[PDB]
Amino acid sequence: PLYSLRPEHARERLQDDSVETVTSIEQAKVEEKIQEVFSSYKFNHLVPRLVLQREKHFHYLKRGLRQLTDAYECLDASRPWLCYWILHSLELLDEPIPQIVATDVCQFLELCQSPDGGFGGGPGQYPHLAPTYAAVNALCIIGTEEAYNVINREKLLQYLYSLKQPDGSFLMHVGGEVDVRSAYCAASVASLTNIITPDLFEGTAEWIARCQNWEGGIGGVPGMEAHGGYTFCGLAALVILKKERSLNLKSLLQWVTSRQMRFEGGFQGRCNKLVDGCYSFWQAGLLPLLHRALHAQGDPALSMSHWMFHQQALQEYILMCCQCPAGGLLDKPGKSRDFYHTCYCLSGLSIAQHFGSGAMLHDVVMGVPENVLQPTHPVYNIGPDKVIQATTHFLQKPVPGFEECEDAVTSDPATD
Amino acid sequence: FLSLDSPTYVLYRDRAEWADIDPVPQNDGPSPVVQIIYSEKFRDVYDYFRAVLQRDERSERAFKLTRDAIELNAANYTVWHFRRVLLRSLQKDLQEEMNYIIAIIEEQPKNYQVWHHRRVLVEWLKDPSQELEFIADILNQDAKNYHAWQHRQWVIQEFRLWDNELQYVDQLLKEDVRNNSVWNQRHFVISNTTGYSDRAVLEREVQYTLEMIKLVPHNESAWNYLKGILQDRGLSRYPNLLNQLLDLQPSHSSPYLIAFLVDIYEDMLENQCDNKEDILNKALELCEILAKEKDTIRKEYWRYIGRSLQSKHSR
Ligand SMILES: [Zn+2]
Repeated sequence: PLYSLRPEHARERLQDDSVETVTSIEQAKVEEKIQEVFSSYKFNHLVPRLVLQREKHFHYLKRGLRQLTDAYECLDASRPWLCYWILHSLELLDEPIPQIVATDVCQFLELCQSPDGGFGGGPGQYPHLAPTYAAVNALCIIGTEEAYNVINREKLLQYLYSLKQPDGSFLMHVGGEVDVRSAYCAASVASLTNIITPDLFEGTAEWIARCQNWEGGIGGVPGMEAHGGYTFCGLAALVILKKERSLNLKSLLQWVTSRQMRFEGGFQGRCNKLVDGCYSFWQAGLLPLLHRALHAQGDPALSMSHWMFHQQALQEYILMCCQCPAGGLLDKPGKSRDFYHTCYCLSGLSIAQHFGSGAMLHDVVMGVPENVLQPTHPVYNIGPDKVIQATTHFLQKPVPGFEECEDAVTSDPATD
Repeated sequence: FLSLDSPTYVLYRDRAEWADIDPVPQNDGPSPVVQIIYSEKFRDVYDYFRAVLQRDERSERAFKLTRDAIELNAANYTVWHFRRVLLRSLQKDLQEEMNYIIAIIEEQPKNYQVWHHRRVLVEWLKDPSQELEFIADILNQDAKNYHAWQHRQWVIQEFRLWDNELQYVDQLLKEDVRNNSVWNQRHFVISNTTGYSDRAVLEREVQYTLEMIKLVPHNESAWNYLKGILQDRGLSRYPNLLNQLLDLQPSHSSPYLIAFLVDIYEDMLENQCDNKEDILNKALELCEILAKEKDTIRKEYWRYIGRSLQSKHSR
């Protein structure tokens, strides 16, 4: 039957060793609520019940891509994110993007681009690496020439330089701070547009490697607790820079896998914290990355059909507990229906459904076959077809460079 | 001053003091996408913020305007930046601003922008005196607040305030021994003070962790810390650890304990142990026990492990 419904599954419930703390107490609560949801599917069935409410998701997305309620006022400095979240979800759901919105997205994003490089949270806002990453991803999802042509490549390079620090890290923005995520936004955006100069990421890989902590996972800055969001950015950034070996991959693999909740089936962001739909991507996204990494190093013990996590259990968690009746996906039952979770629960679901390593391909689609999502690139989190398309286009162009930096050193007015 | 919910709140477009400036509305283009339907109050404040920002006006009025703008969207990094630029230009009272940010953080403890700003005020003032108390309070609301922990680590490193953190960590661990954030802080303090190579400290820690594991055998944090401080040193090199672990197997087992033993045997095999076969078999067994019964969610990982052990320690 379904992994989560099996009789023995009740054995996977929290054993608080009779020692109650806030953590166990909150964990038990989510497990009780989740069990209630599990029971429902065990109880009733005559027609297939694990179904991705595509229809309702599409309505939510199609509307959001155009107009948002003031509930979104709090994301007024995150508009290119809304564009990415939405367009990626649609892409995963296999909904084509009409030429009119495609062009409107492009034009809006053009308005979000700082004249000195990068993209801000909205028109006239200072550029910032998070919205820069989103904007480039969104334009790549659209994938037309009009979309590509929006990005001022020369200025974007200049902008990355303005944030690049001597120790290898990058500021989120001018006058901002650094974290593994900004390093990831720079590497993602620089590689897709083909603007990686010899020194752009100097020291970056070692800076990211220092973020990996005692748990095996990666914190936002050295010394910080291992966190799924940062760990994904860390490893993804190193894969782009071809420096994954800078990390202790073994303690990393052991850490992620431990992040899958035994009862719930979904992933938590940090050890001893609650399950959450978005981590279906942040955490599960690591497995295809680790799979590539280890495989390149010739690891012979690798599976040729499955990622190193319970693909089935994650899909069950997503389909049974992460869908909203009104449309959109969630953190967990009755918790956080927004475009962010819609994007990530879907991205995670698609990772859990498709496996590929070299020539080997093998899907695992729980519920109705109709549940299959288009595949997502585990590094950039946009369609693999879109990654290939963008890079091939940007590789037609030469990497930008500053000529004044290459000419002869001067020192005397006399020689003019 | 005038709160946005005050019955007497006045829109900026109706304030005498702002009559000289023309607001700048946001241009979303002829056919917007992801367009937020802002309230009248939000769009009014931001129309004036755009006018103030555009002319880089460094005034007391522009300073007060940014407080409303932040109220409306405390995630707006452009507004936060401009307010700092104004704090400097107007030589504003930074302790006054510290009072402001203290109140705001207590309201939105999870907003990054808010902690970043407090960090700036702290370097500017070069005064970390309020820091540890304040963060402790916030951590009372949520002892796992990522941003609060990050700020705490920054204040401690920058101002070298290591003296009492290990005690603080001991306090919070009693409050909740499952708080992984606190187990991490423990590692942060120790690796930054005595370090772990001091065999006496390492001994203190392993013993401490073992007693912790004994009390709450299913708390993953303790297991993770234990492996954390010894993994790099070679798990099999500690014969007395292995015997104490096996001694837990009865009334204190868990998939963690079993997993740890697999690590020990994995290491033994790497270290070219004797009775290679006896060890590989003890490993592979625990691996199947984990894949098929005690840790099935990780069946894929454990099948990989067992497979790796065979791949390099057989025939
Ligand atoms: Zn979430």
